[PDB]
Amino acid sequence: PVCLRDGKKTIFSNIQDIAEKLHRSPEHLIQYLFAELGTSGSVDGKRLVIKGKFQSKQMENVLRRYILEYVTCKTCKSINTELKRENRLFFMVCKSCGSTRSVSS
Amino acid sequence: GETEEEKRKREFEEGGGLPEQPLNPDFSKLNPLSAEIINRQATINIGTIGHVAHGKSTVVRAISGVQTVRFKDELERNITIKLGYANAKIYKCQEPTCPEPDCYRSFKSDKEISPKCQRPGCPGRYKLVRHVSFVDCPGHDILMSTMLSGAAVMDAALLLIAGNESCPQPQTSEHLAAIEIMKLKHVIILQNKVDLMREESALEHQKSILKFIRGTIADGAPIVPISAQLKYNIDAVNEFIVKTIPVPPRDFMISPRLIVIRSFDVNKPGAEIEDLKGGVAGGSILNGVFKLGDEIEIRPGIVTKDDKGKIQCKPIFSNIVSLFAEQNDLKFAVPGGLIGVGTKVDPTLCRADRLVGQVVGAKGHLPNIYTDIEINYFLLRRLLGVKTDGQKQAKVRKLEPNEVLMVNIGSTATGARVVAVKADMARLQLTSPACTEINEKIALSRRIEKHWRLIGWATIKKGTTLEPIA
Amino acid sequence: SNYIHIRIQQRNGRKTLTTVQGVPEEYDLKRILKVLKKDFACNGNIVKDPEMGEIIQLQGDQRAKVCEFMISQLGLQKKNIKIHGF
Amino acid sequence: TSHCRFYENKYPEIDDIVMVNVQQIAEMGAYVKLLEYDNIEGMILLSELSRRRIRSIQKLIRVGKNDVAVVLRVDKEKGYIDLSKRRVSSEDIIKCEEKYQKSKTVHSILRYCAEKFQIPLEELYKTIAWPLSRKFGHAYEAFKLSIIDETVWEGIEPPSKDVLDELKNYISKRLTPAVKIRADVEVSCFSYEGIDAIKDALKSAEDMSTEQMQVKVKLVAAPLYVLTTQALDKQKGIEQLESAIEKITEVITKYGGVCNITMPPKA
RNA sequence: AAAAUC
RNA sequence: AGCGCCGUGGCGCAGUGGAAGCGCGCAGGGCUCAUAACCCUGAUGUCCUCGGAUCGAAACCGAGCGGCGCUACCA
Ligand SMILES: Nc1nc2c(ncn2[C@@H]2O[C@H](COP(=O)(O)OP(=O)(O)CP(=O)(O)O)[C@@H](O)[C@H]2O)c(=O)[nH]1
Ligand SMILES: [Mg+2]
Ligand SMILES: [Zn+2]
Repeated sequence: PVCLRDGKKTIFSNIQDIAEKLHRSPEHLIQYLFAELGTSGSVDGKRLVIKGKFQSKQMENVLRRYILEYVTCKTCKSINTELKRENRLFFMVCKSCGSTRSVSS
Repeated sequence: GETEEEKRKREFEEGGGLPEQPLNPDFSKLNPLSAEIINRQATINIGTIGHVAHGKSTVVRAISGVQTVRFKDELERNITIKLGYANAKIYKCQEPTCPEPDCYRSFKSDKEISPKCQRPGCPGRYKLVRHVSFVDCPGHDILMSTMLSGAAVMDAALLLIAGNESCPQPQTSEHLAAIEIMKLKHVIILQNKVDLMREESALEHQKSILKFIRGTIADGAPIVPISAQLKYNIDAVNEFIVKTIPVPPRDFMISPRLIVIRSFDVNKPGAEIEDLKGGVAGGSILNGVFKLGDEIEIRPGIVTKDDKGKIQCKPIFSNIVSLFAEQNDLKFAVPGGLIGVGTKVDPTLCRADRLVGQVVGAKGHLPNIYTDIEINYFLLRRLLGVKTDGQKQAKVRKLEPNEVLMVNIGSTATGARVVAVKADMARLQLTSPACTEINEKIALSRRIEKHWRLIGWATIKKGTTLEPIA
Repeated sequence: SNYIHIRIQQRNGRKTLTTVQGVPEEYDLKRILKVLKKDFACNGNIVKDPEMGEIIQLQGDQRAKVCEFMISQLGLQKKNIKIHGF
Repeated sequence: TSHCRFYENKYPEIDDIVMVNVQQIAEMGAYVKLLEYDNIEGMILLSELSRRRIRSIQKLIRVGKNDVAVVLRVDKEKGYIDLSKRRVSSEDIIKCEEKYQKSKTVHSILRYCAEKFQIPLEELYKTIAWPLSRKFGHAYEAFKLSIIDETVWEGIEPPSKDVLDELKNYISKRLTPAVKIRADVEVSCFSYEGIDAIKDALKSAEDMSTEQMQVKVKLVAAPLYVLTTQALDKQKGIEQLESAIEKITEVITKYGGVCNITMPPKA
């Protein structure tokens, strides 16, 4: 994770690659990040820019938490899951295994 | 360039579709393997058991393809309370050329009599050897009433074990033992996690499981490596089901009866109530056929407590409007299956978990409700379902008077109070009524660690009856 | 659900304030503020914030210490509670 | 043209509270136009301008916006009005803005009438608005009572009957307020026959529906039956739903079951 | 009045 | 599946029927030695999309969408 510190501003010009390599839609990742952290930041076209004093360790640990609880299967070693909505909630479904497990917080 | 719907419709019309059952066929020549029965109704109830978070519904979805409706927005994810019903049809390939392991195939119950073989290069047509109903019993350590009700419903079993986890799972042993309590022995062992295991590790797991099932009553239990995710070794499961499990004895020479396990209210919202349907009780029919249009009575029914604390029980009389045994309404019913008997019962009797584990009889018979029941009980040596980190798994104690014990009499889940304890017999007072028809094999669970833990088995030998008031 | 985390708000002259957001109701709050005050020697507030919840504001900059109180008073998890650098 | 005031007189009375549009401040205060009396410029000086001292001489006073002011003096000789912003109570500001929006609504309606009819608004107010503000004390209440009672237009000479037709059309399009009354009932049946009981009870319930008051008892769940009714007067729906309660309880006393209520008729 | 830092 | 709430300019409330509101932010400036506090200045919208009465609508309605809330898994 590449975290650009510019005075009062915290920039992630690489969050697009994070979304692509983790097979996750960007807006879901932003929703997760701002449910974890208490900020409201903007997106420029590809890069997530926020106004705060945030360290790189926090970004790394939130990425690892997102990987463990959302991205990779909690019963198998697979990323092949993606985001769907089964009655209205987010219900994760996989592609290599297809198991029905869902985490929404 | 045909669309998928057109190809499916062509295969359906080629195969004959689903012929309507005759309204009143000769029932003296009608076996559970007849075409009018086999193509449109289940005759064998096979149920899946396993420990928590294993994929019990996923394996059945792999076999059948119909979802269990994991509902309630909280049971979506962790555990279900009500059972998971499913229908699959066992079709064998009639051409000897294709391999015997791959000859079999379980399809959905929407399929026709003769679907073509999907194997690349096989022009043979599939023959329906049997259609089986599926029962999924939740395996959580607080919800065991539903598992014992299902076990009373059960006819065949499928046990599931995980690979990467610890070999001695207490809950799988609990499910197994509960199955052998209910006069059930056709149990097939399934290892689900083989994909995330190595060549050697699965061998030690199978050795440990083989040593595990050595002293229990069931001995000849085949072991199947499956994948609820890769969806392979399904035809082997079907072959083992057809070969190892024959039909338990069931014919039309016994009086009709019903054991309702679920409540279903047909109240499709939004539309005008000038067009509604009947209230449906989902129940297993272990004996006695039913035909379109009958007069029946739920024996426990209305349970009221008058101004003195005494119990009054009024059977719920109802005319049967429909019998949703399968996707299309049937003219009759076949014992050894789950059928939704839709009667004129008000849907609020079927709204919530109200018609859960109750006994129902056709007119012309009077199943007797009982308040105090004499019971002959046998117990196991030690508690089951409890994890002990290497110290003498807890031993089952002996009963004591005036205590609440969850006495699952078949499907009926009651909290009974023990009035007296003897060497092998005890007297139970039921705050919730139960009706005794023939034997109604009982299971018992005791509160030792907060939640219930099964202890042993029992049989009804006597009882103190109550006269129903019409 | 009901995740727990602590934040730091700075002030003039290096002085700092600490906030734990979300507190289980199994143990009451005044009985906990009493023993927060002694073990911390810092002023504390059970403040109401809409759509946020009851917050035990404390003075100073202490995170391992509020955590060390949490491990003993009611918290038995040490997994849901999150520590923020800021 | 749009010039006439909403009230009766031309120059303000004493100690009355109105709402003013700010236009300009030079050195003594804001001499700004009125939007409740006749259009005239009144002076709000600084020590009569802010409850707070004067720290933000640009914030609390906004050039081109309306805020509540109070009449302190009226020189009914040449042109002068004295107004103050501080001398308005915290509760009073709400009634002041209520009256201002009242005036603006009636002014907009009559301005639509004048723009469509090319009649000066002075004649529209003189021939109509002031007699209604004399008979009822207000012209808005008079429009509201015209909706339910035409007799408010008796005794007043309109400039033209087509103006009356257009204004009644406009007030019917705008000032129209069919109150939605919902009740919900719990069928708690345990008896033998309850579905035909529900069918015929709801058939009777829908039978009493009138051409003007229509009832469709809908379903949201097995026990929860919702009765939705529209009441043109708010008093007929409650009687309809009480009659329905009678019908369902009478039907259920004979079949054997029981029907309980959660929410009786409430708008 | 409220006064903060240093 | 059914009925209630909502649709920013970054966030919330307000008007809903003369056509772009305020505060919170954000950015800059001023106050000063210097930080807060305080005082000025901005730059962002078919206030979700499609139709309709209407000189006119973002506002009044509706024919659909997205997200919340309850009934409750509704054979
Ligand atoms: N590795 C692996 N994970 C699986 C498989 N099937 C299901 N899972 C995963 O494990 C969990 C169990 O699946 P689920 O169907 O929810 O469990 P269950 O067997 O219904 C739970 P209970 O035993 O209490 O009734 C899910 O989170 C799912 O993602 C499988 O074949 N392999
Ligand atoms: Mg299940
Ligand atoms: Zn997976």
